[PDB]
Amino acid sequence: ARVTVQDAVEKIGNRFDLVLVAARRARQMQVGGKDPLVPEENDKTTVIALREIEEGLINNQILDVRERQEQQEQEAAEL
Amino acid sequence: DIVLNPLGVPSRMNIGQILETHLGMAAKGIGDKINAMLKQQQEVAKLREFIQRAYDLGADVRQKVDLSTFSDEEVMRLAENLRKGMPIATPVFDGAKEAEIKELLKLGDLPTSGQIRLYDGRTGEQFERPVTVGYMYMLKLNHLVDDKMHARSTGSYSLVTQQPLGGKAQFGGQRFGEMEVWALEAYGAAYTLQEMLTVKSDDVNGRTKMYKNIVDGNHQMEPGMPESFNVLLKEIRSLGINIELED
Amino acid sequence: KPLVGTGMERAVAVDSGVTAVAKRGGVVQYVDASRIVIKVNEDEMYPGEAGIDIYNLTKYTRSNQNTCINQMPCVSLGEPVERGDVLADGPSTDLGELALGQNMRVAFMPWNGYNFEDSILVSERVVQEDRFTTIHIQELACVSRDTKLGPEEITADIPNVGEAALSKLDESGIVYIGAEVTGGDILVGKVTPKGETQLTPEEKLLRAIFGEKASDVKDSSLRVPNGVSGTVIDVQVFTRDGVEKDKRA
Amino acid sequence: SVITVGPYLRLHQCGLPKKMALELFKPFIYGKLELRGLATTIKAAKKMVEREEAVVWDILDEVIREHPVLLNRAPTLHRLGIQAFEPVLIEGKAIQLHPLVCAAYNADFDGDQMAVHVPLTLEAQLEARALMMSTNNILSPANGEPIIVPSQDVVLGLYYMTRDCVNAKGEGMVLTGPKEAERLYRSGLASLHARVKVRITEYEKDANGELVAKTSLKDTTVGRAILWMIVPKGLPYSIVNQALGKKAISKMLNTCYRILGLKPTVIFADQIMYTGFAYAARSGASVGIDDMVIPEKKHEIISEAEAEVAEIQEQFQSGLVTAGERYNKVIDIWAAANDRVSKAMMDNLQTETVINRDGQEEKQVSFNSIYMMADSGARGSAAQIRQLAGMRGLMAKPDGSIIETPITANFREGLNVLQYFISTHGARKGLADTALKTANSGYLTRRLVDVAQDLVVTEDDCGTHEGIMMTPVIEGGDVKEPLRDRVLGRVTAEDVLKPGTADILVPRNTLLHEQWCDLLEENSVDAVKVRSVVSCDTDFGVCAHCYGRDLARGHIINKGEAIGVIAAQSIGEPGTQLTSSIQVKNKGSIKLSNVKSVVNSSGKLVITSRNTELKLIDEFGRTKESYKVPYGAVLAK
Amino acid sequence: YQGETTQTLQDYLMWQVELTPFTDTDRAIATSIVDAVDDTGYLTIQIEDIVDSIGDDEIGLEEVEAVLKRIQRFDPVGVA
Amino acid sequence: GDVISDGPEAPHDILRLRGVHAVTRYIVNEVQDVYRLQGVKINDKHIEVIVRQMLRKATIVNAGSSDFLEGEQVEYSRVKIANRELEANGKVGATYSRDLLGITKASLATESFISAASFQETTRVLTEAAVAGKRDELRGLKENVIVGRLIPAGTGYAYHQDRMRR
Amino acid sequence: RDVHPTHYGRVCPIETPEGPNIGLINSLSVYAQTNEYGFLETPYRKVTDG
Amino acid sequence: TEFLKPRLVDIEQVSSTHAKVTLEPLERGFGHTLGNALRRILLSSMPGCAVTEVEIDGVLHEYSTKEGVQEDILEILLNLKGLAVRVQGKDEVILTLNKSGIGPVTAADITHDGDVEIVKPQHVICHLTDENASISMRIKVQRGRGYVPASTRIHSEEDERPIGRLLVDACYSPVERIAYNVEAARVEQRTDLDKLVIEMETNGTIDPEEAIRRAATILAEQLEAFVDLEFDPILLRPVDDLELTVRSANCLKAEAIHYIGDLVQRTEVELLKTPNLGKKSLTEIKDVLASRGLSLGMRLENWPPASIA
Amino acid sequence: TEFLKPRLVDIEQVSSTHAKVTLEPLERGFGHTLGNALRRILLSSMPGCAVTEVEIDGVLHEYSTKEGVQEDILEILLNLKGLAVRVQGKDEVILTLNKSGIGPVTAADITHDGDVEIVKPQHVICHLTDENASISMRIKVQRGRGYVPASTRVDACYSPVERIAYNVEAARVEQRTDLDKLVIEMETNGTIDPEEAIRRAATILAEQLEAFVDL
Ligand SMILES: [Mg+2]
Ligand SMILES: [Zn+2]
Repeated sequence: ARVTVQDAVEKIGNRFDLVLVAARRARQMQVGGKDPLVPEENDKTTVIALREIEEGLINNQILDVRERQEQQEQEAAEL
Repeated sequence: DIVLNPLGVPSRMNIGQILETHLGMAAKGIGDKINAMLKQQQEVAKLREFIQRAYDLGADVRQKVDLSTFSDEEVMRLAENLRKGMPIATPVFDGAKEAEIKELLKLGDLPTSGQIRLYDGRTGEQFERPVTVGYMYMLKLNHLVDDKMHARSTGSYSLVTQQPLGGKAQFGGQRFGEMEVWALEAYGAAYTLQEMLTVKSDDVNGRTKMYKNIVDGNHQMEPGMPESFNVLLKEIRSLGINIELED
Repeated sequence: KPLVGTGMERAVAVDSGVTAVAKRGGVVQYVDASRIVIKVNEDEMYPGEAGIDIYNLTKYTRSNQNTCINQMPCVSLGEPVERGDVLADGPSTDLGELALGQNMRVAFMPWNGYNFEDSILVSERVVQEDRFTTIHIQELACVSRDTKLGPEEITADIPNVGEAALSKLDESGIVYIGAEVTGGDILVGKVTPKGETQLTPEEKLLRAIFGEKASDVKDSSLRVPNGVSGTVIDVQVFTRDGVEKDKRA
Repeated sequence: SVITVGPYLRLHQCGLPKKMALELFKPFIYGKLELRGLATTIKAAKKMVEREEAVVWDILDEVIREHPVLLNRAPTLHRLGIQAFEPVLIEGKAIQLHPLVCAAYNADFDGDQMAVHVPLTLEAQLEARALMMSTNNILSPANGEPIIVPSQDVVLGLYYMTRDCVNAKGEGMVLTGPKEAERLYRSGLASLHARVKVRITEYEKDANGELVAKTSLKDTTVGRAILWMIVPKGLPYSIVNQALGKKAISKMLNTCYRILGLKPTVIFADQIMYTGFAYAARSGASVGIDDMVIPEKKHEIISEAEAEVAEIQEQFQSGLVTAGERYNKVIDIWAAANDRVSKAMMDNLQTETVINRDGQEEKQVSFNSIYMMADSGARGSAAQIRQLAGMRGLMAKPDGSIIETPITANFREGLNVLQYFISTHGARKGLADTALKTANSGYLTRRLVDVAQDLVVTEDDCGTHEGIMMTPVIEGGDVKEPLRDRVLGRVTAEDVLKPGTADILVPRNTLLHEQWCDLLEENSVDAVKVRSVVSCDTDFGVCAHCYGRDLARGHIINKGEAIGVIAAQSIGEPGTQLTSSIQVKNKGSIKLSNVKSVVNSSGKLVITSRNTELKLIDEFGRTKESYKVPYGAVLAK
Repeated sequence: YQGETTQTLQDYLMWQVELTPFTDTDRAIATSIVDAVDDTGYLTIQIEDIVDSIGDDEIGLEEVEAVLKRIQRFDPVGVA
Repeated sequence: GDVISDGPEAPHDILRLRGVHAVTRYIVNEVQDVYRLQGVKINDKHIEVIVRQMLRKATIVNAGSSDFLEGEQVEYSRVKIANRELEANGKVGATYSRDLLGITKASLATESFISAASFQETTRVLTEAAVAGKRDELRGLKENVIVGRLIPAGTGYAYHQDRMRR
Repeated sequence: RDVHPTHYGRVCPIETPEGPNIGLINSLSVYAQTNEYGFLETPYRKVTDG
Repeated sequence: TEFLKPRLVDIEQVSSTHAKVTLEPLERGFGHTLGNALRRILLSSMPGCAVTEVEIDGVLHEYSTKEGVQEDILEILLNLKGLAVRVQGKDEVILTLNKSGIGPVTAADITHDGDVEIVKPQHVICHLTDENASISMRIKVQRGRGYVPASTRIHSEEDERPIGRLLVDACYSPVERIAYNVEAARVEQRTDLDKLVIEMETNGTIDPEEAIRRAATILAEQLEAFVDLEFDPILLRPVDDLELTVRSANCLKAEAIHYIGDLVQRTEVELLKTPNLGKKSLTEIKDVLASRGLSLGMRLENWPPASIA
Repeated sequence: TEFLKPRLVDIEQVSSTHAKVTLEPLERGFGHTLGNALRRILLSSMPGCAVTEVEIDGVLHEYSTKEGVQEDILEILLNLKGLAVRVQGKDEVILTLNKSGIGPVTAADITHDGDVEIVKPQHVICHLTDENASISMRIKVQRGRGYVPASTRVDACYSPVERIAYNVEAARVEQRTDLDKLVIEMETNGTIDPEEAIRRAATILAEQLEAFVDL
């Protein structure tokens, strides 16, 4: 389970933007566009996003470039 | 039978429950002996003398002791009713006292402290220090949980203002008050309060469009506007006042 | 009875009708769990009609709190009694002494924290011996009929339900005395008309193959409230003067 | 549903009824069922959950595992009145609450009820575990002190754990470590509270971000050596040697949190609860009627104090005194008796232990139960012990006029018919007033949240040089509240100075935590200009660099947190508890602050101006004791 | 001060169409059926008459049977 | 300021005749004299925000923008004199006087006419607002709570800071 | 709402409801009796001389 | 050195109800270690038998009163809960009670069966107050272990078709209490070994030797294990089963559709994009598939079979 | 009448000498009795070995000043007890301490006996001070049987068990409601791992029943 989320706020500031980042990422998972960057413990899509917040491999700065790169991938779909 | 907290008494300043227990240990103790003395089915005379002693106790009043009627066939039934316990009357300000309780505890066999040794059933060792034990009178009120506990997911709503119903009692759900909204305002919780007063209850469309989501597995909301605000608009519009929505 | 009382318990239990008093005294004639019959002595008894003391104890009746009020005879048999004494014991009354509940063995110790604040730890022996158990009685009533389209009949047929529902309802349509009743069961079948729906060729087919009551009519039934259960004990019926009932009444 | 105890629960979880949880999460259970193919369509899904088929309870176990819920009490005061826990399926109709957070709700287990809520939308699921969780609020928004502090039954445990009798088994022996200490206690050989010396390892992180080891032979007891295994890592061993009152158990948690972070203070506090209930049980603690001892000298005190009222009454009969001074004399001579008996029973229930070791005798604090209950800060206070042993006090009439015939008896001795009737007034007026302060408290916090509300942290730094000058209150004999409590958790408006200047110890705006504060304790500085929310430069709300830090977390306050609501709540929550010749006690150097004077004949001091503050400066240099001196005094210094 | 409470009749059948995917185009066809459902539970319209109501040439009269059966299969079974 | 007689001191005199940094110390130190003597721990900052809200309305002593005696928000005037120093008039800036209002008197100052229908008498607010042709833009919390949209305080601040431009 | 010294022997000083109404109910006494006019009676024993 | 062993010693009988046992040779401190386990397991696991289903002559429910008895039907039921009985070869037996005339009904009035041990012949069931009244009942006895309340047995259901069957509570507890003590045992030998003396209380339906045997037996079994250390989606049938037209059934097999499992989660537009189908065939598959449950949509996970593998 | 046999699915050991093991399902009331019984059989009697006594070189006593190891003779008398020493079929041995210098005296610096095995070469008996610091002595480790303190005749701690705890938790078997999850947490001194120590310790309990139960 997620007992103390302190490791999250300890990285991303404002503690509320943490909710927006983990929420948007958890949306990227629950409605699948992506896969977890960290192994699943059987925890829900809510917790996996926070696990990604702790490891520092998912935050507001990364998801922007992810989304944009996938946009340019869809413009690259000419085939 | 019942394990209760010691720290409740020195705080609540009710010491009567400390005496009602102690005397109880005495009042039960005599019974526990009487039963045993009847468990050995002795002659009518021995139980007669012991019951004489039981109603004598400390000097004075006002006993008016036994042996008045026949003490064989007439008092034999007074035993069977005493083999459970020994009913005792403690008038309000005329009731028992310290040396009275101890003096009655001496009768069967009990210590003055009203405390014995106990052993944990999960271990078998001994509890350090004594433990106050006895027979206390317990009362079961009617608050019973089965009548209280309630759960509501989706019930029938109200007509005039589409809202959940009349209480914990069926079919409704707990009233989330303005003070609870203040507690949510303190915390940075925003979508929590939003869903609270929009999608959970108030909104007419948002509840159903949300329900078609929860089952699908996509947790989201299309909040819209609370319906009872749309009611307040018409209620103000019933006066000579006009209230619109601009921009 | 309370191990530690004030002595006023007798002055309580007797002062209220919860107990069973005695108009007179003398040896009891017939003691049962229902009625008690006393043979009155001569000095108390009036010259005319002679007579005996007949007592009918209320057995398992409702109360304003949804509790159960019941009388327990305390007299063995063939025993002399004195006027102004208790023949039986109602609820929470033990042989003339008022018993609001039970007592038991208590010990004040911390147990690892299940006794925190006013929380109470109770041995399994207590719930096993069935002492603190209570008996709840609830009153579920049904009356309607009298519609501008004609009266509503109580059961005796209830289309739209299969065999199981009609199994635990008597031939009259009232529920049998006693049952396992829970959830959505049918205590009393209750119907109601709508009327002179134009038959058309279709409804003749409908009325032919099933035909039921003939079931042209809706289902008005009183049913057990969901999430509630019990066992049916007593059933009363009040039939408005001028209208019979088939059997149960 | 009704609330019961959670002693087996972790701080982040709580109990929930099974049949209730099946209904609460029902829309989730539908979809999860049809997602696995257990049910074809919705109609069959609800048809299954109505039958309560055994397959659906596991589905529930899936959707309820990491999905948080929301509890709450009927009254809500502080923001902590609603705390989210993790659901644990429990068979029953009753809800189970964690005992540590129980002090937050102000929830007695005497039959209160709790409300549950389900954070449906995903963002709500995140806000419930993020800012609404238990571990994330361990500190009341009213004060940065721990709100998780153990209450009564548990602190009775740690108190019974840390104690020493003058003599017991295992006396004057040495053990290798804590494992041999508990290994000695669980064998029935070593005594729980006994004088011992054991070797342990107390870590300290006092290096730069690095834990350093240490070892020594510390004087301690078996119980304290067992209690040390609970203390995480770098905390010093000096914290666990003491009687361990309900206070000293707080600063332990606060230090743990402000040193090791959030998690070690969480698992640590929980462990404290478990061990405290454990040995609180094994202690065999109880209370008897004889555990409360009445002073043997009480009757003589009653006869003396009642013998003085005969003198004053006879003087009223002889015309010497009058009704005004006799009514005031009898009450004083009667109250001094209550004071005397209070000190008599407080002596006889405290140090009366007479116990022998080796040679003749020694005296210590008593092992009497109720005394320990009051001493540990568990439940009950010395006032209540006073009423339960000696004369309980004096009572008044409906108007409040104190009767000249106080209550001589107590609760241990049978009260008479008069004393109960006279006490009925005080009891009833107490109930009525304390019942009125509820509506008064809510009426207060409602106005306060009405006026503040929209005040919210808006700009991070407004760049203002204006701020209040913080000084200790230094009331009368000694300071009521020190500088540390009115400073910590805030940010300076300007650089202060050491005894030598040109050196900047605090560089302009800096948060003052346990580092900078104790640093100011190294120096003598008694005053700083702090940034205050009233001095904030920015418009429409406050600034984080102004409002300071204090929150449920020890870190600086974040941006976009509404401060006014939680402040007004913090003020409105503790609304129920609401109802000669000058000298200096300690030596110092008398210093007159801002006074004009003159010398009289032949010489002495006499004060001319109005404002005169006599400040005490001891050999340390702290400005200490302040007595306001009137105009035209005579100073011998 | 309340004389009112909610009730569900055909509204119950509409609970079906929201949760059960018909996509968008077929859901409107199913919504057109529930209006025709009598209190007795049978359609007043002819299967070609609801076809007139939709006013579309993409119904084919086959698709309406496809959706009409699916709403028949939700409890109450047999309905409509 | 000085002792011209004994007894308490009205906060108005401490605010005007002494200053803000005085009256705040008087208020928070007095109420802390109450709560602290009872064993209640309340950090001074909370009382400091409650005191800060009592200082909103301010009466001007000068002119050059608006009328002389207008009681108005210290922020409303502060933005005008801070904007009136540079550019504008060379310096016309009108010195204000920060006034002192009670709790219920200060809470009476609300731009929101919808939030004005809640904690004050609704009849009066609806009458005056309706006849004045007022327009409530939402913004502050209570109105947005009633209207069923995100609260511009907590996490929802991320919505209202980005939406202000849109 | 409060208790009066006249309640002695007539109105029960202890047993009263706790809530919005305190002292507005109270109770009777064990030996209490209804007075002839409107008042309450208390039983007392006549002591003449000693 | 590893020489210590317990063995049983004299069994002291006192009364029929309770008795005492003793164990002479226990090692250092081991009398307490094994003793508390004996009390615990002896109390908890104690195989026995008691009353389960009580039928009465004219009694519909347990809240009425049968004319001719002073005890309420409920009180008679609770009086049956304390009946001691011991069977041998049967796991359950149906007793029979018949009697008339005034006077109490003793536990001896039952009809003697193959295994009937009544250790309380004078036990009180209920009194008869009338010369002509007879309670003709059937008392049922079953064998079990532990405490099994009558309310928790309603999940098994199968109903109870009899309207007069009164389910009572299952005691299954021959032991009302067990108390032990360990005193210093003098058997010489040597300095000290220790002994156990158990006063164990029994209703009388169980011998002390068999009881204190089986308890240690269960302890030994748990020690044995100690020393060394359904999912079915409803319908998967061939897509060919739904019997699709003639030509339209081949189009699905062209894309290799395995049963309905993958056919359910296929979207309406996904089938449209398949080559050589047309909208009409799509209306057909929607019709036939929608005739039975569901329609194109939802979603699931895995499959027991593989692709022709 | 059928009984529940436990299935242990997990052994999770901490480092090496520490082990945390879980057990379930158990009958109601069966967790605390197994955990308690096994706890007492592990704590109070575990076959083993430990230090019965040691000779002294500089002095003859247990109280005096060294001088090469700043700790007193009692302070070093502790580290001796914490020395894990296992022996082969040899029933008794007396080891000697041969070392001197400015560097400390570990458990590796001792003499190497044939049938003796020390599990901790890193163990610290004492730390040696300047110059010669002549230190030599003889240490006898007798057979561990239960626990025999010093007042019974150097404290010898025989049982390898340094800790015994059974923390019971809630367990669920499908429709079963309340079950005991019996979790044992034990760490040893290094002579034997907790697993097998738990094995034999349980086996003693099994042998105490050998005269009563019929299979
Ligand atoms: Mg309470
Ligand atoms: Zn600022």
